[PDB]
Amino acid sequence: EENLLDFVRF
Amino acid sequence: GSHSMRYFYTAMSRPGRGEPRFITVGYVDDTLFVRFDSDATSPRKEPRAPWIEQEGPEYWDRETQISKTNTQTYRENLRTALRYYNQSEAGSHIIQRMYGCDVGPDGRLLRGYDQDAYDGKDYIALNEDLSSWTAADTAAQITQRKWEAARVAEQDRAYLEGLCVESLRRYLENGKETLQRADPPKTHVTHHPISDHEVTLRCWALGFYPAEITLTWQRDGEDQTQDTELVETRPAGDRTFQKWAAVVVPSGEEQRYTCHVQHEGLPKPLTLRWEP
Amino acid sequence: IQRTPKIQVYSRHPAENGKSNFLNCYVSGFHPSDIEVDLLKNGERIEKVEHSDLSFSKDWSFYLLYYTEFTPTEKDEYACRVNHVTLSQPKIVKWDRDM
Repeated sequence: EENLLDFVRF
Repeated sequence: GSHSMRYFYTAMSRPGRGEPRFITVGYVDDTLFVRFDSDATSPRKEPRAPWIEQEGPEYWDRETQISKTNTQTYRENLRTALRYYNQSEAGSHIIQRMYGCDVGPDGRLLRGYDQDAYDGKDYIALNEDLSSWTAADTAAQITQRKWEAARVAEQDRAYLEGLCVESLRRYLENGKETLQRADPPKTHVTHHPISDHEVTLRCWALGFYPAEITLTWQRDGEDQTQDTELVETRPAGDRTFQKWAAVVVPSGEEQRYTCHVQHEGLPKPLTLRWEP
Repeated sequence: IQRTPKIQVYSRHPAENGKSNFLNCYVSGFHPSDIEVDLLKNGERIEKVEHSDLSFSKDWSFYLLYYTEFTPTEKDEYACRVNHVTLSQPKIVKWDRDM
């Protein structure tokens, strides 16, 4: 299963 | 014994040809089990191994949504990367990510990974501590500052120590027929005269799983690294892998050479010779 | 601009004339990911060749397997033709059943 941490932006 | 789960993202911009393509593949060890492609007719996470097919509809909806969100996130990342590197909007660029966890025989976390690259060069990586970052350059340092501010590492740590290992443990049990079966190499040495007094001895390893293997030639018991032609391990297409190692030997001296094979499916390493 | 593909052409099982088999062209070590791969039978493109899903190695370089079913014979010559941004001309690699 994937990491569902959404709002990570460069 | 030891196992790994990894997800790989590739986000590739293509100015003049639509929005950046986003692909995700997931592996347990050397076995592909899920894929997502934004260019698919109706993009969804799709199963690629039989043992993941038993995950319910809720799994597939959640997993698809993560991928749909990340295609947008990584398209934004591509735009941001152009700014950080003072780049034109004309060129095609690529961001890649690989993340996941390794676990031991008891299923405990051995270590976690989360790292990104831009145009094939390291960009940023979660350190082995799962609490700090290594940025490759002053661009990536900007990202580092943002992820420090938002405590992203703590969130990645929770995932790596929790869901990553938990889901992998489930996959290993559900796929125990295959994921926990090592297939040893079938080995042989072929002989091919090059000229009157030169012969190629090629040591073959076929039909093995997982991909990790060591093939080495020795001459009078000494490793022949600089004289050995070693091809990259290559997929057969049936889950298994192939590899060979070759040496050029003087005619009549074939029996001074021995091929050595190490693989986790072998109880002890093997020694082979050319058999006339 | 930046990394050129390695190319291996080989079969799934040991080749035996008249026995159905799979012909593989493995391209690896390349960057960027765009790559054109054809399998050739007697110089002509084989239709409906399949390939794996884009993956990459620890060094970020990409790899793909292109494959098709085939029945080898003594006379029929097979090869893989690859083009990449790093190559000025398509590279053709002939199938050698001993490699």
